[PDB]
Amino acid sequence: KKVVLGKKGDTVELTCTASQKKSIQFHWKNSNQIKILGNQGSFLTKGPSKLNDRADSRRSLWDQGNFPLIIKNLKIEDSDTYICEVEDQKEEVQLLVFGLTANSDTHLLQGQSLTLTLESPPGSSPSVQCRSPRGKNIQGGKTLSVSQLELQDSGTWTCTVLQNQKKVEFKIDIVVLAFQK
Amino acid sequence: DIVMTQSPATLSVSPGERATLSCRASESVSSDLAWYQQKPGQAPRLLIYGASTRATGVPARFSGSGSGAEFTLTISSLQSEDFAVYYCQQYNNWPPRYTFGQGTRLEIKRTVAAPSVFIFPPSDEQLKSGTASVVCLLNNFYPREAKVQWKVDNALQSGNSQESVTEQDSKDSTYSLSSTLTLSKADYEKHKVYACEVTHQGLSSPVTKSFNRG
Amino acid sequence: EVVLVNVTENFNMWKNDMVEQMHEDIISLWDQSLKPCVKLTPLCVGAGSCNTSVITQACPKVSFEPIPIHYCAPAGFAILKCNNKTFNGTGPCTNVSTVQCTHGIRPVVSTQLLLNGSLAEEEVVIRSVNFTDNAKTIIVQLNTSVEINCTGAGHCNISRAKWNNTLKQIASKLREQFGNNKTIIFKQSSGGDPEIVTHSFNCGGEFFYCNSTQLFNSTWFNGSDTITLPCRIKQIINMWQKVGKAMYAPPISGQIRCSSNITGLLLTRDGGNSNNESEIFRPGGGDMRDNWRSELYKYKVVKIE
Amino acid sequence: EVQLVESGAEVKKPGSSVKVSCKASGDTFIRYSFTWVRQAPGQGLEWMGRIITILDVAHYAPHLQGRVTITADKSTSTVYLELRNLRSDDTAVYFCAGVYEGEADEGEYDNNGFLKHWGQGTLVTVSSASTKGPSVFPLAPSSKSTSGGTAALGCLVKDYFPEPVTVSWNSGALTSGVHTFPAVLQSSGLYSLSSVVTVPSSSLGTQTYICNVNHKPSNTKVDKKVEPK
Ligand SMILES: *[C@@H]1O[C@H](CO[C@@H]2O[C@@H](C)[C@@H](O)[C@@H](O)[C@@H]2O)[C@@H](O)[C@H](O)[C@H]1NC(C)=O
Ligand SMILES: *[C@@H]1O[C@H](CO[C@@H]2O[C@@H](C)[C@@H](O)[C@@H](O)[C@@H]2O)[C@@H](O)[C@H](O)[C@H]1NC(C)=O
Ligand SMILES: *[C@@H]1O[C@H](CO)[C@@H](O)[C@H](O)[C@H]1NC(C)=O
Ligand SMILES: *[C@@H]1O[C@H](CO)[C@@H](O)[C@H](O)[C@H]1NC(C)=O
Ligand SMILES: *[C@@H]1O[C@H](CO)[C@@H](O)[C@H](O)[C@H]1NC(C)=O
Ligand SMILES: *[C@@H]1O[C@H](CO)[C@@H](O)[C@H](O)[C@H]1NC(C)=O
Ligand SMILES: *[C@@H]1O[C@H](CO)[C@@H](O)[C@H](O)[C@H]1NC(C)=O
Ligand SMILES: *[C@@H]1O[C@H](CO)[C@@H](O)[C@H](O)[C@H]1NC(C)=O
Ligand SMILES: *[C@@H]1O[C@H](CO)[C@@H](O)[C@H](O)[C@H]1NC(C)=O
Ligand SMILES: *[C@@H]1O[C@H](CO)[C@@H](O)[C@H](O)[C@H]1NC(C)=O
Ligand SMILES: *[C@@H]1O[C@H](CO)[C@@H](O)[C@H](O)[C@H]1NC(C)=O
Ligand SMILES: *[C@H]1O[C@H](CO)[C@@H](O)[C@H](O)[C@H]1NC(C)=O
Ligand SMILES: *[C@H]1O[C@H](CO)[C@@H](O)[C@H](O)[C@H]1NC(C)=O
Ligand SMILES: *[C@H]1O[C@H](CO)[C@@H](O)[C@H](O)[C@H]1NC(C)=O
Repeated sequence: KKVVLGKKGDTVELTCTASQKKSIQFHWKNSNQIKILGNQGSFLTKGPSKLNDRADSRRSLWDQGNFPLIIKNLKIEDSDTYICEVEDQKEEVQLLVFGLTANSDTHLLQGQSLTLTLESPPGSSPSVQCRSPRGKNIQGGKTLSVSQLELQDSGTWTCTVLQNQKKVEFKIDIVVLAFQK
Repeated sequence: DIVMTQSPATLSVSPGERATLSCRASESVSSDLAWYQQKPGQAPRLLIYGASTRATGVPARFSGSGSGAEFTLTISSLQSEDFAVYYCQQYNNWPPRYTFGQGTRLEIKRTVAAPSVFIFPPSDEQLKSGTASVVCLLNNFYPREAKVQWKVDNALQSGNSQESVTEQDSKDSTYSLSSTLTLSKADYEKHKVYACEVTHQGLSSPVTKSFNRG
Repeated sequence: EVVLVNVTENFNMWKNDMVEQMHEDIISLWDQSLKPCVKLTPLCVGAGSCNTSVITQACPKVSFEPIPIHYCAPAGFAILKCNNKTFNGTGPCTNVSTVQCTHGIRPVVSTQLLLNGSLAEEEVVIRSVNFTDNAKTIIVQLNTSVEINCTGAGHCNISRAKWNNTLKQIASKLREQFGNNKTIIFKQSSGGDPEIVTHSFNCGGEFFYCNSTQLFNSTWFNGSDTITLPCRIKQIINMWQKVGKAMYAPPISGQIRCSSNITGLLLTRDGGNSNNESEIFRPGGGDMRDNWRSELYKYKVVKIE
Repeated sequence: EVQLVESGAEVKKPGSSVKVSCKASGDTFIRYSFTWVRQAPGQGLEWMGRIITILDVAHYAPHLQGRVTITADKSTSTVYLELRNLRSDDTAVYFCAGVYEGEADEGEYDNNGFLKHWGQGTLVTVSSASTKGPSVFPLAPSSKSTSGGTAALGCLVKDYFPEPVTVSWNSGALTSGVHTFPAVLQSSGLYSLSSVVTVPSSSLGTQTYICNVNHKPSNTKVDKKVEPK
């Protein structure tokens, strides 16, 4: 068993390790037995997978015994369990893709709100927690809100998502506007 | 060790006429032979490749033929802008170890023209520096070939001079050359006469220009 | 030589030592034959980054015209053959016998379509290590050839009619393997390297990559003459001997043409939980062992005494 | 068609190493192979080596094997030339050049040897000498002897390093009849050249002549009037 978290639009890599330092036959499938990736001799194949052109591997490691499933430009629908069938084994692993967004346009004024919304695949309850540049903390379920923004909040915010005891970081830039008396 | 060689080191052609450039190889090269044109102070320009295909933007008066170890570059009617240096390049071998010919200089041929010789004694400001440079100018002549001999007190010199030559003039097709004789403030102020003896095809006899130190 | 032996022998073409033998033998017939102007092979021996072994070498223009090869018994063994006209690699063979050497095998490296190979005697045959595993290659063997003509001009020709009739025979055998009430659909490759995506092969010493979509776009059990497939001759290819890359010199001949007999197919089905009453098949291939395996399925090396 | 923009002039001591670059723009970078070609002052073209951008493989000239390396960053469409253990004979203009190969991205590669696209070139001076502006001495008018209608006069630009220097007359108002000779390398390791012009002797005494010398390296900018006497 193994759980892996990925950022939306990012590039996650799912490893697979044989027993020897040879280049044997392998292939990845999803929870519904859909062919995603795999190899045929020294050539690479791709399947009817909805991740076709966004899926790949690293043939450079095959001779090593590693046949990773590298999924790029992550979408949340990619969340699911993937199996690496190699030399009669099944290295299974669950994928969870997250997305966090500030409902508003950074350029905000002192006194205005900031609402961060997280994108999570069905059946999955993550804990969110962002840190403003000054230290203002907010924790939440799917959405997070700061009712009144201070000038000291201008800058990079750090967010952390907790799921299956794991976590991922989100750096959201924000800009609060100053003014004169 | 494929070596390319261009026959005429310098081709003197009258404007409007044809010109044929030769390039041979020390070994067969099939048709992997290209030609390049280069104006002074500029990057080379590809004219022909594959021995005979004219490259984009290359007028039709330019044409290439041959294969093996003998090649030709024919320019049908030389235009003012066609005067330059041309190089061939063999790109046949593998691994790649491509080579260039030593180039052919295509120059404007005109009527012979004697030079205007001027000598310059070292400036007082330079004399102050602790070194005197004597300059001799041979102005607007043709052909390019010319001999220059410095003579101090009727004494032939050698080792202390350096000549420089301009590009062929784009208006009159003449060349100009500058010969410079150098010596420290000492040697100079130890001799009387300094002469610049010139020899050219346009001169019936050697023209000497000299001054007396002082 | 042949000697009909009366006894029950067991075969398994998915674990046939002879195949690996052929595999390494052919890889060698190639290496001494088709030489690249440069080949690149990975090399990430742990360390930090990855070093890439690169060879720059003589690149003579020649073609691959291998002579048929017969495999005889290696010192200390003997070759057994399953005389049964229709035997699918895995299982016991009743009508078996000892042989001196294999029949002549015309080694052909290619994908999706098996060329110049043996034909099935009775009906069409489809073999696999597990038809249930949608990830396993299905080796289809024809009982009737189908000429494929290709040119360095950019295409390959094939009878719209013959190919049609041959597909019917295939879906016939297929629905049989899975479901009578099932529908067989033939789609193009799902993707991957060029060599695998297209019917790839070497003609007149050049590497062809021909788009086979037209050959796999049909549904079964639910003017018009020739089929023209667009090819492409590449100079930079992915090696099949091992994970690597190779570059060859450009063609020197203006008249490159080859004729072959399609005698077998390498398919792969899109399993998944389609949960319909139809299976989808696509051209497969890549692992040249399946090619060797399509001819060796009827032999086995046996330690003799 | 791609445009080849090369890096600026280099000045190095013998024994040093250099890394000149070339920015390619206008087409698909990996669809071309690049070659470096050098030319010493007054000499022909010398092929140094070529790289097959797509494969990231490169081949070099024999006499050069060892201290040369050509590379390319497919991200910045830039080609780099590196020369180790520089020598004085390495002084030359380094030309970056390219040619289209086909759709390498699609496996087509004609492996063309000729060069269609070139760069402005990069001057690379290897010398033990140090940077320094030139002195400027006048070549006073020959109105001392020579009997005629036109006189010769100019300026002697001596003991400078490294190339180049630019010379104008009357802030560029005077150009007709001007001969600014190529520079010569004196045994001292410093360059020298003269800029001259023939002018109506009648123009003397009334028309003032000024040669403008500009030396980018030493940041020197000089002006010297040339009087009759
Ligand atoms: C392919 O060509 C077949 C016949 O060609 C045969 O081989 C060539 C090299 C010649 O020797 C010729 O005399 C032979 O008959 C055709 O039967 C076939 O239809 C062609 N392929 C197509 C278009 O289906
Ligand atoms: C077959 O089609 C469905 C299963 O296959 C899917 O078909 C569509 C929805 C594609 O976009 C992809 O999801 C699958 O290939 C079944 O639900 C259906 O009952 C079957 N029969 C039909 C209506 O074609
Ligand atoms: C290439 O890789 C090998 C093995 O990783 C390493 O020993 C070597 O230093 C690298 N570079 C050379 C010298 O080819
Ligand atoms: C073919 O494979 C099946 C699968 O078990 C096996 O029962 C049979 O013996 C094999 N050979 C025959 C008889 O076709
Ligand atoms: C095999 O070919 C024969 C004719 O040679 C044909 O009758 C048979 O149908 C084919 N195999 C099957 C049943 O698909
Ligand atoms: C056989 O196929 C099934 C279904 O895919 C699975 O057990 C595996 O792929 C193969 N293993 C067996 C049962 O031989
Ligand atoms: C083959 O015949 C025609 C092509 O000539 C094709 O349209 C049809 O699908 C096929 N018929 C069958 C099923 O035999
Ligand atoms: C040819 O193949 C390409 C990619 O392999 C595919 O996109 C296209 O649809 C095919 N067209 C033909 C010839 O059917
Ligand atoms: C379906 O297959 C036919 C060949 O029978 C092919 O021409 C076509 O491109 C495929 N799909 C379509 C209609 O594009
Ligand atoms: C096999 O292919 C050849 C051409 O390669 C062809 O002439 C011959 O007729 C084919 N054999 C059959 C099955 O007729
Ligand atoms: C066998 O197939 C090859 C392609 O590998 C072809 O060139 C040859 O002509 C075929 N042999 C026959 C039967 O003509
Ligand atoms: C094989 O079958 C024959 C039937 O005539 C029998 O005589 C013989 O003993 C059998 N041998 C085996 C396989 O044990
Ligand atoms: C092959 O098929 C025959 C019937 O045609 C059957 O008797 C035999 O058992 C099968 N395989 C063998 C030879 O074991
Ligand atoms: C193998 O033996 C069977 C049964 O004895 C026989 O029908 C068949 O013809 C034999 N095959 C051959 C010719 O080896």
